[PDB]
Amino acid sequence: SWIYPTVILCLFGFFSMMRPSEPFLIPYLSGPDKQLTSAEITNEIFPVWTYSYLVLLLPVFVLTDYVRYKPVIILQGISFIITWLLLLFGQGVKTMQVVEFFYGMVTAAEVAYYAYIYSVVSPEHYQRVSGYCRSVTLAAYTAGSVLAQLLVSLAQMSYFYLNVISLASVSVAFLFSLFLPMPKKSMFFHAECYSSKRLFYWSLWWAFATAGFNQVLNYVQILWDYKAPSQDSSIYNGAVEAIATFGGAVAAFAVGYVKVNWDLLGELALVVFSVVNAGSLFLMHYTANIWACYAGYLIFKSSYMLLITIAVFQIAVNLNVERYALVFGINTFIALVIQTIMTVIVVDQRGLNLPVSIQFLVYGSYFAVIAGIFLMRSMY
Amino acid sequence: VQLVESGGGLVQPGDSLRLSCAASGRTFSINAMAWFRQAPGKEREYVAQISWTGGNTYYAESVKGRFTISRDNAKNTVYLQMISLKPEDTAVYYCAADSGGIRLGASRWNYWGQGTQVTVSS
Ligand SMILES: Cc1cnc(Nc2ccc(OCCN3CCCC3)cc2)nc1Nc1cccc(S(=O)(=O)NC(C)(C)C)c1
Repeated sequence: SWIYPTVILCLFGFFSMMRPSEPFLIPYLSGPDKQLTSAEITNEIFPVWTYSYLVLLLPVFVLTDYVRYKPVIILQGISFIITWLLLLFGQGVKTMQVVEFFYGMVTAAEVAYYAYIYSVVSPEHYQRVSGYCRSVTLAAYTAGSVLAQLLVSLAQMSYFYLNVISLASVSVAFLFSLFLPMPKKSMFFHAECYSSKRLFYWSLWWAFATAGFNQVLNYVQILWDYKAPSQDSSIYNGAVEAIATFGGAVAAFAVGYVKVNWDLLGELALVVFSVVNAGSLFLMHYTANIWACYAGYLIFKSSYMLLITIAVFQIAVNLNVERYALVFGINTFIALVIQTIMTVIVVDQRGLNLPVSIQFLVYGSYFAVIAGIFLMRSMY
Repeated sequence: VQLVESGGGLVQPGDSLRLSCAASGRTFSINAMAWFRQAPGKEREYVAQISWTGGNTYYAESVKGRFTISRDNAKNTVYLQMISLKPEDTAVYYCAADSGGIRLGASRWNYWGQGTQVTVSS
């Protein structure tokens, strides 16, 4: 009774998340196919993702529950096809900004993928089935990244013929999405807690830490292309993106394996590993070597996933399943307001229009000021 | 837009050359212009790029440091000043405008110029 909706939803999650072209994006955008200057990608186009995701977050969250979760999963599958049709044939800077907007829909509509299962499976088969659907997303993007490198290296496949595989993959994803059973109840429509000392405190580090994480991962392929232009030397983006994704998975798994009370060791473990994020972000900035810049990416992604797991674990210790949605929905919206303010001032063309060379001296220092504030907050 | 070039010719080594590009006809929607190069028995080669609304420039590594691309919106012309020429530069230099809008196409550059001849030799 639970195996059909999960098999169809896991197949959609696997095929929609398998996109070999993702690691080779800036190499593709700033190439002979859609030759676009680095300053045009970082300061004009990319900011449009956080602006559009911010606006299309509350409406889609309320829409996902009003109409059932299935209608919005089909919408995400369409936005996948539109994004990769423009990413293949669309030309110019203004078309790439539309691609940024449509990817904000793709990222804003994934709420219905994980929220769908709760309304179609029994409560007991929820944590197990929620794990199956989350792990198939990691296996798909870690296998897809490995496929990208194994072709670009041992087969000399053009970046253009990696978006064709990405388009073919998400086109199949929007074939199972039409076959999922339609839910017969939502969480809120058809179905004060922040006062706790822990929940508000733990939500602030989550909201602030994740906002910087999204900012760092945003302009990271631009940094790699700056330290080693893709048209001059070999670039191992696919192998690096796969190992970093795999490394982050083990960091999250290890957090739940060791049984250590996250109250006498909960705040300290978030300052020690937040310092590691800052230390790993200055290395990516101050090093002329591309291998040391790859290693800094591994440590940043692995280290961050080791705390978002601890922050999430502590947040969700007394809340119901119904209160996860509207507590993790606010935190994801606060993190976007933080990200938008940082993007407007730092990266946006109308703001400071800082290049990617100096940007990581800001992101690295951003994580160093969160550690001090959460270490200087212990005042006596 | 109808891009017509000027300023080509034969110049010894060490002499300069300024090339113009008078865009006209639908000049209202231009957001980037570039210069390309096609040496004899070769393919088109990127040489430079200038943004219209702003002024941000972008040069090919080989030609950087002696090529300078500037806009003159007032008259809608685009220039390319080339210094310290050597006999390995001789080519046909083309304009390329990326006019604007949401478009599907194979090249970022919609319209192209006729070409201007640079014959560096002695
Ligand atoms: C097809 C496409 C269109 N526009 C973009 N612009 C964009 C570039 C980086 C972005 O990362 C911001 C932070 N992210 C961290 C994880 C969630 C968001 C978000 C959007 N990327 C695209 N593909 C893409 C390429 C490399 C990495 C990423 S991603 O890390 O942000 N998302 C996954 C690949 C992990 C699904 C996405």
